[PDB]
Amino acid sequence: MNGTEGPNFYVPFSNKTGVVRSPFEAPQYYLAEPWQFSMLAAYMFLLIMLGFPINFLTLYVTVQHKKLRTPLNYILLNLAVADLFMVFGGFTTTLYTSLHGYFVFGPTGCNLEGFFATLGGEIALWSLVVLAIERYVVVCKPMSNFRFGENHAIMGVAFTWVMALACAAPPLVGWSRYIPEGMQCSCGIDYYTPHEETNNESFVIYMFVVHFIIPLIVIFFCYGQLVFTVKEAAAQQQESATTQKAEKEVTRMVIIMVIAFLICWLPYAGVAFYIFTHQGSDFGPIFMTIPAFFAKTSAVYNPVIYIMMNKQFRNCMVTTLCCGK
Amino acid sequence: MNGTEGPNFYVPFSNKTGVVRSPFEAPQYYLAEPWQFSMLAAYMFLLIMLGFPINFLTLYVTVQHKKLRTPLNYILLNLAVADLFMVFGGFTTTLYTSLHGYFVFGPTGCNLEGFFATLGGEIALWSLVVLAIERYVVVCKPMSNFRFGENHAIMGVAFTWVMALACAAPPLVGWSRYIPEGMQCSCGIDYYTPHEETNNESFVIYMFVVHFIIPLIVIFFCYGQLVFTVKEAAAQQQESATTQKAEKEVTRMVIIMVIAFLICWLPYAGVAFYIFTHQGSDFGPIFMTIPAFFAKTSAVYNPVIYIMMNKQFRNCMVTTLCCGK
Repeated sequence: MNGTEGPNFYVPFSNKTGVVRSPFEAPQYYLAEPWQFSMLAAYMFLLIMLGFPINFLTLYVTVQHKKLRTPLNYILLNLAVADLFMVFGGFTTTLYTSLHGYFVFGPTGCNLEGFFATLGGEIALWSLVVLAIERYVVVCKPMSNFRFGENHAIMGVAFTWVMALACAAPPLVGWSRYIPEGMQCSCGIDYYTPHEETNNESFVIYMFVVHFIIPLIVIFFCYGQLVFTVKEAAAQQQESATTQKAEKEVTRMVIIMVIAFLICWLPYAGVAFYIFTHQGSDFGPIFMTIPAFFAKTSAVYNPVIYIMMNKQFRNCMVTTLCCGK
Repeated sequence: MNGTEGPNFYVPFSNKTGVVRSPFEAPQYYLAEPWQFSMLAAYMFLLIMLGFPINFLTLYVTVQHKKLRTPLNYILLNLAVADLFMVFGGFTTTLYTSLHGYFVFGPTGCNLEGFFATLGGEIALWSLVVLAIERYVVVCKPMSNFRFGENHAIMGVAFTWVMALACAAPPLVGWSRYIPEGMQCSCGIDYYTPHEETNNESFVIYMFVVHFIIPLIVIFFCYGQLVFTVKEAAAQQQESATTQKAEKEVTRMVIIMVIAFLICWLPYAGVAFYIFTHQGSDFGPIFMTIPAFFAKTSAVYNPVIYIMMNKQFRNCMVTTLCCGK
């Protein structure tokens, strides 16, 4: 056959060889050599360290600074909160799996793995819509006295949260499940089999048609309505105003932001298409594993772009660095 | 017997078991389980990342800043140079060894490993003497118009360099050798055997009695002559002068610096004593391996203490961070 099947695992290699044994108990050096295995482990601790201290620093900075209550501060504060939950309940069990080659917890650890991965991805993707609509408002001006505060901004964060605890949880109860992908070292969603028992096919369609292309195209047509008035050909300040210069700053920032997110997240499910619709001829392990694990660096590069161009936020950073001036 | 012997390796485990085979070709999961092995690999990439970018940043900072030509800038610039050479020609082959369990290069890679380890340690240890004598001069005042510049400071860096290329090189030619220690994953100097063929015993004595205790006690008696006039019980500025306040700043900094170096480097050869003089009863693997690899974090925490208290150097850092102001 064109792979290998199990009740909680799918090795992407033919069991006609007669070597596939218990993967959640045994290591899996016979699917792939241990050199790229240890490479992936090191590449995970990479993001663990590069996340933790900058995250805690940005948390304490925005905790101390009662000067910036523009809602983007709130957005990248609660994104940082979700990323704290991610780095605690996320990469540590993946690194233990890459340490031993399997969840010693068994499917319990695999269920713990995806409990924050797709959740964090969902927050990081849908949160950029809430600011996109804001930028469109400040550019097109349907109102005159409108601005976002304690009764226009936190509602969008609650939107992202209530979809986060409605898009990440449903596989936990049996409408979907978790199955190891990649080198069978990362638990996600199946594309290898229909598996009508847990109702995955309708679940996979319900996930893709709701969460992937629709907010994507709302973002693209917000960008399809953000090339006329304010110009990407930047020369210097004072196009219209100084707060509008800050608008232009955040505009170019979010353009490069969503472009980086595109470059990251395109092949992640671009290969899942080929695995889902077209199964039966054959497929490759490097064909799928590499582009999916390209995208595990997503939230870690969200604070640094906020350091890149935001001027006075960087002033807050460099002031409260030594906690002096 | 009380261990296991070879022509280029010494497994710290009895070969009466009848399992010791080629270590430089085979992995060594049968000496110790692979969990702490992968732990050590991750703990190496830890220091690799935590070294590289801060090192390049400090290099370019001191390259741009023609404002601070006080010699401590030169000292921690050329220490950073030696650390660039270290992180290039050092931890990468150790991480490859921890990736595969052995030098694929064979003894060539093991010889490449120690070519910068003891060299970097020698520079980091002896360089702190050159500033210690300086602080003692500024505290005791034998002269009146004396200060360190382009003809008093670089001579000390040349001292450290000419001992660096006289203390690290001699094992390369046959007066000593390199042999894997720890989990047999780190090449250093033997304490398990006399091995009179390559003349190690006289070499080990010549190393310890010259490089370890003598500069150590010169440092301690410089500290034995640095508790009377300027006081560690600090209250605020203006004890004598503002440049003398900078002297007090660097004084407390170097006190904590050498104390941290003491805490790091004490057991590293404190266990080598027990292995060298007392061999024949038995010894433990955790007895030696843990305290030696505690000390592999030495140079990486040298820039951050320079960030800790140095005020205007930190001003140079935060100014040239964005390359503006």
